[PDB]
Amino acid sequence: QKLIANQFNSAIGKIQDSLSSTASALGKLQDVVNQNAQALNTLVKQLS
Amino acid sequence: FNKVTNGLTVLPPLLTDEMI
Amino acid sequence: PPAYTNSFTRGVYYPDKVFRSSVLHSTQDLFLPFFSNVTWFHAIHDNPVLPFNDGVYFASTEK
Amino acid sequence: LVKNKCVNFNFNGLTGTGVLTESNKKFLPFQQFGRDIADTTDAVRDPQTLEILDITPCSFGGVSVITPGTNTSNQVAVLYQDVNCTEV
Ligand SMILES: *[C@@H]1O[C@H](CO)[C@@H](O[C@@H]2O[C@H](CO)[C@@H](O)[C@H](O)[C@H]2NC(C)=O)[C@H](O)[C@H]1NC(C)=O
Ligand SMILES: *[C@@H]1O[C@H](CO)[C@@H](O)[C@H](O)[C@H]1NC(C)=O
Ligand SMILES: *[C@@H]1O[C@H](CO)[C@@H](O)[C@H](O)[C@H]1NC(C)=O
Ligand SMILES: *[C@@H]1O[C@H](CO)[C@@H](O)[C@H](O)[C@H]1NC(C)=O
Repeated sequence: QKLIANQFNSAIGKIQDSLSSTASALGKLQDVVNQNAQALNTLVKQLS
Repeated sequence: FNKVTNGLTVLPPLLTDEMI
Repeated sequence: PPAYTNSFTRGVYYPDKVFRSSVLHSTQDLFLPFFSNVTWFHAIHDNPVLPFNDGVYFASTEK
Repeated sequence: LVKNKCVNFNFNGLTGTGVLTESNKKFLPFQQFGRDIADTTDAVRDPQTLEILDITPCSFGGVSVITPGTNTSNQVAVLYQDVNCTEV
């Protein structure tokens, strides 16, 4: 039980730095937003 | 929440990031 | 024998009256293509007549 | 000039419609308009007396109707989407 607790806990910690120093971990969510904005802009410009 | 960045609107989601 | 030099980044001019902010705006307008060679002159013992072509840059360096 | 009242306007031939307001942002003395990412003419430098105005859309926003079924009541509430409560 005790060992496993740590292996859990440490594995928790790494996740943070797998994030905090890396934005590209969110690539999916990051794209969904872009493609949206990427539409409207392309849509807006069509006014010109 | 850090890692993320003419009639056009944005409707607020029903749920909100307090509820979510 | 006019001896060139490398135009580097010079020659960018506000094409219009429009303020903008923090924005990348793309424009097609007569410019000085970067890193071209610039014909280069002096005052020494140096002002011929040069064609206007499209339109012409110019400069100097002075005391 | 009129500020904080939706107006058509023209400046030096620039024509647009909005809510003219004072703004802090500073120009370069030869620059005239503002713009934005979307090429939406935004700031304007007041030609007679130099100052940085703004523009702003008017309001727009939709009207929506929140009702229990007419089978129940004819009493309805109306949601004006995204406007400060002034105009209405
Ligand atoms: C089973 O594996 C785990 C890790 O895969 C071992 O735990 C590490 O053991 C070393 C020494 O053997 C320690 O220095 C590490 O600190 C331990 N890890 C943690 C997170 O505390 C464990 O010893 C292994 N057990 C056997 C019997 O091989
Ligand atoms: C610039 O000058 C150098 C040396 O005279 C020459 O090698 C080069 O081709 C020239 N390029 C242009 C665009 O004049
Ligand atoms: C809908 O209307 C009918 C007749 O007017 C009524 O019998 C029924 O109860 C109504 N529905 C509800 C949910 O009240
Ligand atoms: C509504 O307008 C008033 C004008 O006095 C302003 O103080 C307030 O912040 C505005 N509120 C919203 C939600 O727009």
